This record gives sequence, structure tokens and C-alpha cells, in this order.
Amino acid sequence: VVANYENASMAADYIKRVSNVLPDIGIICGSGLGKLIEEIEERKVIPYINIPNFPKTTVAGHVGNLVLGSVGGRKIVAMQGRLHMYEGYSNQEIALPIRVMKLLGVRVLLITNLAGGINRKLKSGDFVLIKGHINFPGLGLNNVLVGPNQDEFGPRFPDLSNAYDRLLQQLALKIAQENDFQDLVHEGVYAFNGGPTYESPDESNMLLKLGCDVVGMSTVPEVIIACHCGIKVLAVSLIANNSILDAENDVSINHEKVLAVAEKRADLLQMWFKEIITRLP
Amino acid sequence: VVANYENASMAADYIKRVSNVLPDIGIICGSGLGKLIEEIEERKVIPYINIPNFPKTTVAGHVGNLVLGSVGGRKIVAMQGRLHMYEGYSNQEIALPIRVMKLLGVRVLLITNLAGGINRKLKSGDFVLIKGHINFPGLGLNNVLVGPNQDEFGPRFPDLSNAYDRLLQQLALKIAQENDFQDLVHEGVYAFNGGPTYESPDESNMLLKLGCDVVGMSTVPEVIIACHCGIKVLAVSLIANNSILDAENDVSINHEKVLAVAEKRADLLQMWFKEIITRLP
Amino acid sequence: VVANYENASMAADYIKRVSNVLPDIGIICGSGLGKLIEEIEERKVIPYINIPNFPKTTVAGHVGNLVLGSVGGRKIVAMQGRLHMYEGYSNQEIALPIRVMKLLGVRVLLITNLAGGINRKLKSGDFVLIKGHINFPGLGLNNVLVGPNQDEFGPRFPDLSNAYDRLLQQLALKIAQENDFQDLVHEGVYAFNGGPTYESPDESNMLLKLGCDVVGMSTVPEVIIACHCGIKVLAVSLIANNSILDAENDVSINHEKVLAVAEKRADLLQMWFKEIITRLP
Ligand SMILES: Oc1nc2ccccc2s1
Ligand SMILES: Oc1nc2ccccc2s1
Ligand SMILES: Oc1nc2ccccc2s1
Repeated sequence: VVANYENASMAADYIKRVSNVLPDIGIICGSGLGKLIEEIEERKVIPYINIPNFPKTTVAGHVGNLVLGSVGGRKIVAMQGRLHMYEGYSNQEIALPIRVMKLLGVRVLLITNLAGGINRKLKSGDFVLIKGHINFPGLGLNNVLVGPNQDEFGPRFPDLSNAYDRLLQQLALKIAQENDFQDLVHEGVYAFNGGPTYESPDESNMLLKLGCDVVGMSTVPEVIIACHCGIKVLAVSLIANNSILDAENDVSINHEKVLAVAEKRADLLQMWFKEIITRLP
Repeated sequence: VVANYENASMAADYIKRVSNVLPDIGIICGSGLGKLIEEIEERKVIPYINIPNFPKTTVAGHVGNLVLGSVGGRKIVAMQGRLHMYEGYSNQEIALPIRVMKLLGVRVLLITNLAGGINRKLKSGDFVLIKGHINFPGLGLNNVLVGPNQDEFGPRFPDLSNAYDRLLQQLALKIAQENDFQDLVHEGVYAFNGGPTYESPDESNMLLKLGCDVVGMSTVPEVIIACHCGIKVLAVSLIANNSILDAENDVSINHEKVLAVAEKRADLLQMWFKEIITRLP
Repeated sequence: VVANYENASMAADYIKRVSNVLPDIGIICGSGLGKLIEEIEERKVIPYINIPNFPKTTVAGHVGNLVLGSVGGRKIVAMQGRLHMYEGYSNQEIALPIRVMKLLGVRVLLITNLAGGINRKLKSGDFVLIKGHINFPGLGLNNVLVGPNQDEFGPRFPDLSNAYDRLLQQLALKIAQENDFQDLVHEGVYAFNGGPTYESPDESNMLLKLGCDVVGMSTVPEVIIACHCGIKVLAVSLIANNSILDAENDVSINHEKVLAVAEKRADLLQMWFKEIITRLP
């Protein structure tokens, strides 16, 4: 199924008829960082399998729901179960839910992810406000926009220089300062590793040379589809490790260690994003 | 349809029966740089849709013609409507028209494109003679030659060190000097960005570190197919901007600005390539 | 055909019924480096075309056999005819033979390849023990593990930091010292060029900047599938040239020159790997 105007419209019509919520904020939460979704008020849960033209996610399994409701007095839609390109989903499958958000009325998209640290100032448990990216799949002919352009949504050749809204980064930092955890908050450039293997020790050393501050396997495809259709983005990485130190010391990362860092910072991140939603202009 | 000997032969036979031109020069023109094709003499226009085994281009739309005729006393074939890999065309679709050129008798292929400037000496409106390239799709398993080798055309493992003919670069510079616009003419290394998004500000900074002088979304696939089958190449970039300055100043590029630079330099480039064709050995 | 547990099990059952060998060592030999396979003792040759679920290799042609038998008193299985991703084989086709090795009992995989030299200390005829890699296809969304995870074989997110066993590198060096050819033996980082074009002169210069010591078109896909399912790896490159010198001098490489270096070093490499097999713990 192509992520075109007709197919996205049929999905949006179903959601409007089931939900009665017109959201203007969308959220996509990283591994182990979804507790906020469980606290949406006056909420409606819509399994992906029931939405016309949504991608099939049964081979992967696990949760796959759209959740609509209220947070801090604002109307929102959340993806509960994020789609990743290392699972084998196509460009069209990644893009369709973001384009449905657009048709539903979403103007701001808030994103979190788990990432490895490259910059020497970063350690386990830190947060990085993403200010730009290096898209290795895009340079190498696997950009999420390869294919015919869907002109109803945006232009053939997008400019990404303002993909990460500056005012939203400033608001996120302001709230950290107001609650005295600003010493955890950095800014940086995100390298997109297609995955699913963690970057090797020698790949980590290369990324340091290239000006990358963090590395992850998500986020950039959704950012590009959002920017193409005029949705503002805030993206925040939770740092699980420092991959440069691990390479120097012959120490390794694994998914169990990553999830343990997520559980340590989950409550703080939930509170932070609730206040961001509340305070959005 | 595979870009094999039998399929290319059926296309070449049709063209010979309609055209009565046996060209030894081929040309592929960049965005907004095709006025020379409109001035081919004693010309025959053959829409792609009518040529056996040519790729289907109706989803994209717009012009798609082969044009054969005479320029400066030489017999030529031009692609009017260039195929780009960011549109979703396969390796086989990109390669078949170049292999048809080979079977028709083409020995030299002349190419122009629009590109972003990386080297600090480059500004809007400059020309770059391409002397080498960095093929990010090729390193990343999206080379135009991935698949079975078509042995009738060339070897399994090509050497690209002479892909950009040195004598043709010298002739192009000589003509610029003869007509006193050599101050516009540089040489440089071309980075292939698969596209369709313009390189991000942080990608631009990375490309500077890696020794790239310009960045574009075309040209390298056709160069590789030509080199594989023994066709000499001259490739010239028209610089639309300097992406490093734009990143430092938080300024952006877009397709409207690119086309405006093309219109400013179109007449000069048309005259330059007419004389190159005339003077080819 | 997917490289899943059921499909690999049907292949392994056929091999066990034809062969009566339960190997614990697997070998994959590089271009022109397969003489050791011709000397396996008490051997059984099984053409790929006869093995359930093995990939079809007739479009490429040439030899394609599994060979089981004894070397130095050890039970081994060899791939005679290696699959390369530049030929167009999918992730699943590359992975299935390695996963069959796992089910047959293989615990150690020995690999050779032909490669270009990047490090200035490397010259034609040298050997490089591979200690790490830079996987350009993997960073760019063409990792061999893209797709659903086959949980029976390994984890969704593998760690590659110990992919190249340290003790096996030390044993290989010890044997070189015992037979006085240690002056040929280096260690280094392997860059995976998807291919099939040799790295261009400007790509070679980029690879030097990024910390690469050698460049090749094979090996990394098999290493990743082996590491995912717990098989130890030793990988050795035979250096055909120095690509940085060739770029500075405007000199070229080709497949004929590569095979001539392989023939010069074939006998020594055969003896080295026979002793490694004999001495494995
Ligand atoms: O490509 C990625 N490297 C890392 C390291 C830590 C955590 C998450 C990710 S995702
Ligand atoms: O990848 C590309 N960057 C640029 C900038 C300007 C113009 C054209 C192109 S194509
Ligand atoms: O990507 C590759 N470059 C080279 C050079 C020499 C030999 C073999 C290979 S494979």
C-alpha cells in the first residue's frame, strides 16, 4: 500500500469516526519510554490491525495501537508500538502513519529514542536535544522519500535545515532549568545507523571523526516525513552508554543494559514531556 | 526488464529504423540546462514510450524523448528527460538507455548537472569539471552494477580510475580560456547523495571533512554504466550555492533558487557544449 | 526462501544423511585461494543445487559445492563457491548456509579474502588479520540482518565487539612466527565496499581518513551471521595492491592483477590454514 493522499484519507476517516478527538500534537516514544501513553485522559485505543491501510505488524508481534486523548488540557495522538526500518518495513509503511497524523490536524510531533553516546561529554543517563542529523541511509539511496513524490503532502526536494524547531528546543531546556535537572541536558547531532547491529568499535571511532554526537536506529525517517509535510519536530535522545569509552576499554553494550537505563530515567522523562505538551504555544 | 544484450538490441533496432542517424556522441542535460537539445539540426524526436524495452516514465510524468540529429557537423543522440534513482527507478532501468547508446555507436558521453558547493572556493554560478567521485550508494550496496554481470557490455569488476577522461577536461578548459570565462571554471570531486532531500547542514560539514568539492543527486550511475562499456565521459556541475556558508549562516536552499541559477547560466553553457561537440577529436 | 529454523533444519537433515560427517569447523575461501578444499580427506562433495532450500546459483554459474571431510584430524565443512552480495543475492540467501553450518555443529569459522591496501604499511602480497570492520552497507540500511529476527539463532540487536576472536588471531600469528613468515603478517580494520566496482581513487583517500586499513567486497555479511548465532571467527585478507599509492601515481587495479597475487601466495596460505585447523583448541 502506497502512502498517498487517498490511502491516508481512508485511515483518517476511520479514526475520526471511532475517536471524536481532533489532535494537534503527536507523540512517538522510544524503547521503555512509553509510560506517558498509559496516562492519557479520556482516551481511545485503536489497534493498528483495525485501521484501513495501516501496515501489517503481526510478524514482529507485540503492541501496536494508536491512542488518542488529552494531556495537560491538550488533544494528542500517540503511536504505541513504533515501526523501525531494520525490521524490514518499507518507506511507504513508515510514512503512512505520519501522513495520517497530518490529515488529523497534527502540527507538532514529539519524539524520544535510546541512543549511544559518541561525544566525550556524554555519559549514561544524559539527555540530548537533537539539533541536526547525519542520515547514512539517505546518502546511500535508502532515504525514506525514495520513490514517486506525493505532491499533496510536500515538495519533491525538501530542505531539512529547520527540521528540528529551535523554539521547541529552548522550551525543553527552560523546563529542565525550572526543575533543576539542566545538568543532564545537552544538544547534539544524531547519526542514523540503519541497524539492527550496534555500531562496531571501529564504526564508533569513525563517527567521532565525522562530527557525530550520538548514534541511533530510529527517528530520522519520521523526522523527514514530518518536515516534508510541514509538521514541527522536537526529538530527544536518552544516552545508554559512551561507545568511544567502551571501544577504548574493550567493553560491550547490549539490549538488557539499554533497557535498564530507560527504566532509571522513565519517570523524569514522563514528567518533562507532560510539561512540554502543556506549555506548547 | 533487464538491461541485457537482447533487450538493448531490440531498442537499438527500432531507433535505427525510425531515425537514419548513427551517432557517435551522446548528451544528458541537467535541470534547466536542455536548450541545446531544442536546437539539434535535421532532428528526429522519439518518445521513450514508443521504444521497445525503454523504462516506463508515466508515474513521474513530464518530458521523455530521445532526440537524434546534427550539432556542429557531428551526429548526436540526447536524452530529453533524465532518469534519477531517487524517483524509484531500478538499476536496470537507469542502465538500459546508456547501453542502447553504446550499441548505436556512441563513443563519448557529455553530461551536465546542478550541484551544491562544498569547497570554500566555489560560489553560485561557477562551473566544476568533475575529475573523480565519492559514491555513497555504491559503498553501501546500492551500486548501479549490483546484480548479474552483462558480460557482452563489460567486466564483472570495473576500474573507475579513468572514468573522467583527462583530455576532454583539458579541451573544455581550453574553450573557456578562448572565450574569456575561465575564471568561472574549477575542477573537483563529486559526492553522490542518493536524495531526494538536500544534504543537511551537518551532512555538508561531514562532506567537507571527507574531501568532497561538490554534492549532487545524479550523474554517477550513468558514468559507471558508460565506463563499464568503454564510453569516454565529460561531466560538468553548475554550482547553485555554497552549502558550507549556508550552514554557518543558517540559510537554506530550495528548488526554485536552483532553477534560477540554471536560467542565469543556460545560454553560456549551451554555447560551451556546442563548441565542445564541434571540437571533439 | 527465508533463512529460518525450519528451512535450515531441512537442509541440515539432507547433508547429515548424505555425508556422515559432523563438522565442528567451517571454512570459506577467497578468490583463487581454494586449493585446501581440493585436499580434504575422506571427502563428500554435495552440489548446492541438490540441497533443500539452498540458494539458486545458476545465473552466476561456476562451481557451487559443500565439501565435508577431514583435515589434520579435524572434521570440517567448506563452501566451494562463495556467495557475494554484489551479485544480487538477498540477505536470506547469504545467511542460510551459515545457519546450516551452525545446525551441523560448527563452532569456528575460518575465512579468507582478497583486499586492497589502504594503510601505508601494506603492500602487495601481505596478509592482514582482521581485528574489526566498518560496514558501510550496514550503516546505510543494507545490513545482512535487516528483516524479522530469527530468534532461534540469536538476538534482535547483536553486539559485534568480539566478532573477531582474539585467541584465534594470536594462534595465527604464532604459526607464522614458527615458520618464519611473520614479516608478512599485519593486523587491521576491514572496510566493506558493497561493490562490484573497485573503490575509486577519491574513495580510497576517504577511507584513509576514516581509519580503514584494507577494503574488500565480501566477508562482513558472513561474519555478522556467524556472530549472531555464536560461531567464533578468524578472517584473513591477502593484499593485492596499495590503493593510496595507486591513486597518487595514477595507476590502476584489475581482476587479472588480483588473481596473479593470489596464485603467488596460494601455497603458503594453504599450509598456514592447514596448521591453524590442526591446532585449534
Ligand atoms: O545504533 C544504536 N547504537 C546504540 C547504543 C545504545 C543504545 C542504543 C542504540 S541504537
Ligand atoms: O544533493 C544535492 N545538493 C544540492 C544543492 C544544490 C543544488 C543542487 C543539489 S543536488
Ligand atoms: O573492494 C575491493 N577493492 C579491492 C582491491 C584489490 C583487491 C581486491 C578488492 S575488493
